[PDB]
Amino acid sequence: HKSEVAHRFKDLGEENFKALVLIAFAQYLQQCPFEDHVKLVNEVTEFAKTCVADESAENCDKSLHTLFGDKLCTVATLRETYGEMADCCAKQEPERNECFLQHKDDNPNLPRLVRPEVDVMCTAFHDNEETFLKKYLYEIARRHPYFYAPELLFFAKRYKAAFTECCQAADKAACLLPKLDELRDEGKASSAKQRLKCASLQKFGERAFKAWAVARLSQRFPKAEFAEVSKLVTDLTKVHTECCHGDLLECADDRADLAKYICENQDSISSKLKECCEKPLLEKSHCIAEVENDEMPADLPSLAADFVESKDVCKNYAEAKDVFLGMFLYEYARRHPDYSVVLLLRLAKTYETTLEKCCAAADPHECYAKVFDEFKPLVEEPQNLIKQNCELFEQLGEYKFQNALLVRYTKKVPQVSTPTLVEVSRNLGKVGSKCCKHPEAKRMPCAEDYLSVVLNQLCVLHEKTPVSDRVTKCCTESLVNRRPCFSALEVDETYVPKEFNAETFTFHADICTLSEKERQIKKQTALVELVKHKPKATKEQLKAVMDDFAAFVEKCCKADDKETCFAEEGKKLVAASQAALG
Ligand SMILES: CCCCCCCCCCCCCC(=O)OC[C@@H](O)COP(=O)(O)OCC[N+](C)(C)C
Ligand SMILES: CCCCCCCCCCCCCC(=O)OC[C@@H](O)COP(=O)(O)OCC[N+](C)(C)C
Ligand SMILES: CCCCCCCCCCCCCC(=O)OC[C@@H](O)COP(=O)(O)OCC[N+](C)(C)C
Ligand SMILES: CCCCCCCCCCCCCC(=O)OC[C@@H](O)COP(=O)(O)OCC[N+](C)(C)C
Ligand SMILES: CCCCCCCCCCCCCC(=O)OC[C@@H](O)COP(=O)(O)OCC[N+](C)(C)C
Ligand SMILES: CCCCCCCCCCCCCC(=O)OC[C@@H](O)COP(=O)(O)OCC[N+](C)(C)C
Repeated sequence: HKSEVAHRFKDLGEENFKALVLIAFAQYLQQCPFEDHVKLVNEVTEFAKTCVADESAENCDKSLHTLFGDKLCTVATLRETYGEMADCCAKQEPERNECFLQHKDDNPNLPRLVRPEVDVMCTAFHDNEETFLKKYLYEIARRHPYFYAPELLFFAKRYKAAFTECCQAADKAACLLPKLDELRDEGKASSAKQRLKCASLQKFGERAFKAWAVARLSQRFPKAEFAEVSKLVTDLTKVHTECCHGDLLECADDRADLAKYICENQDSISSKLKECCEKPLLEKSHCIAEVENDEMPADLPSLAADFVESKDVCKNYAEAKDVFLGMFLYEYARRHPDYSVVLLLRLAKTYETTLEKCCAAADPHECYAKVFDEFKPLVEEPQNLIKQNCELFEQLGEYKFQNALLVRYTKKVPQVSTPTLVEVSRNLGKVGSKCCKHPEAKRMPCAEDYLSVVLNQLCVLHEKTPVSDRVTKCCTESLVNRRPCFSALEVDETYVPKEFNAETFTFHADICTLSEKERQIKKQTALVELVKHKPKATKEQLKAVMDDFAAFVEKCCKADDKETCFAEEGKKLVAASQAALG
């Protein structure tokens, strides 16, 4: 109201306010050191309490943008370090923040963050909790200027629980390390989803995003009326449009408004919200975004009575094409939360193609009469892929399932770099382990979720250093045909086997003494290289070599004087294997 800075402080609480201010600043002045930022926070934090005490103290009435920009233009070395960015300081408000927004750098040349020894962390944690966690909150925000501030903070608090528990378990690493790895993965999937959404929204336009939302909102709020889902689609689209654009405050107000609109109408939306709706403003929309689907209305009819039988199908359709198609997505989606969102859209695109071609022909009813039959194939291709992958995944276990994917893809696209094949087969291996333990009912949404980030990462890496037109064809295809396209890739027939190279297949004892999450990578690395050198090798001829290599690794690691065995026995594979596939 009179003072936006005080209202934020009374609303957030000192701790949250302090952490969000650090992130906000870390995201713009990425080259300042941690101690400069702790300095700002405290100055901004003391200034805010001035305002909390009396909303009429000087400057307390300025807008957050104006205050944030002024502080920003205060940094003495702004020009020295940021060049162009400092010229933003010569502008008037609306333009000035827009100017700062553009000079934000997604790829700063900062050194990767090296996870210290569990022991050094716990000790740092115990001796200086605040600085330990704040320093790392800073290191993460400066490296991710677009990661939405409050979610970044929701991750920070989970890193805090992780340390507070594990750092007294005596067998610390067993506790902490798995928790940290589970966190990095989420952190990465969340970040990659955000970019995915923003890039899709511009690569494919507002309509395709609204169709995606209708589907998603309907599985999620199946008892809501189509008019309520549409109102929520409209708002969800401004939110994402404004959050993609990047301005943290406008993005935060849009999300809060939506959340408060959702909580003021729970009855009209979902019976699952009462818990998310009583939480602090800071956590509200995030919680809602995470909510479990509401139980569907039990007895619901076939969509047949409104989309194929009833006269006026072409009439209600012509009248407002998208609204009608939206209703069909709504009715279909809400009946199927077992479906992935993109499947739902495959069906919508199918019905749309069919009403078009048909409504403008002899007998509408007798052209489009057989539309629901076209859904069946579409609905099982992914269903089957899940029955087979989760079953293959139970015979072999995680790591061998990863290896089976490794051989599959390498053959489909041998041109891809080994590090990319290895990291992709590994992550796709992790998606099976996750999603597969799930019941048939929640499996497809699970894999869609994860596959799209994996596939976009693979595409990005590929975009820079393009190496296969086919990957490229699948990568610049409709967001809906992406996975079907990759699943369509067949063994590459034109590929000429790679020139053999001994170095690549030579091993040493270091690997008897290397860690699991590191031994596997070299094994997986050589496996790929193996396939690339003898693509025609068969399931049996490969297993024979893989079994030899495992008896070759064991002999030179077990009951032996080691080292010399590896070059001796080693050359007795590179040539024995080389002829059992020659
Ligand atoms: C995210 C907020 C944490 C506060 C910063 C200090 C405490 C956090 C604990 C640090 C984790 C130590 C292990 C480690 O550093 O691994 C990952 C590093 O490569 C940095 O990346 P992550 O922090 O895993 O990912 C950033 C979190 N994201 C993905 C949500 C941005
Ligand atoms: C006011 C709010 C109301 C919401 C109603 C909007 C819903 C209408 C949806 C029509 C949906 C038909 C299904 C479908 O067409 O989805 C297509 C998208 O997934 C598009 O992916 P892209 O290749 O980027 O889009 C360009 C090509 N499309 C959009 C024509 C398929
Ligand atoms: C010495 C004078 C210095 C003046 C500096 C003070 C003004 C600068 C203020 C910068 C604004 C960034 C920090 C802040 O005040 O809050 C911004 C974020 O916390 C907004 O997030 P919230 O509104 O908590 O949204 C979280 C809930 N949502 C996401 C569902 C909306
Ligand atoms: C997890 C990301 C995709 C899931 C689909 C988003 C549909 C979720 C619907 C929540 C319905 C109410 C939305 C809400 O009230 O939140 C406003 C939002 O911005 C919530 O964000 P979402 O689009 O759910 O995604 C969270 C942000 N991410 C996903 C881009 C990281
Ligand atoms: C470089 C390597 C090449 C890449 C190969 C991509 C192939 C991955 C196919 C993965 C199969 C194992 C995962 C699984 O459990 O499958 C689930 C799917 O088959 C079903 O997902 P869908 O509903 O089709 O998800 C939508 C597909 N989109 C969103 C990616 C277009
Ligand atoms: C053309 C020239 C041929 C040269 C021969 C090199 C071929 C080797 C390349 C890949 C090797 C096979 C990769 C693989 O499948 O990993 C083997 C693992 O499944 C098991 O191997 P080991 O570590 O010996 O067994 C222990 C299993 N662990 C992991 C539980 C310890």
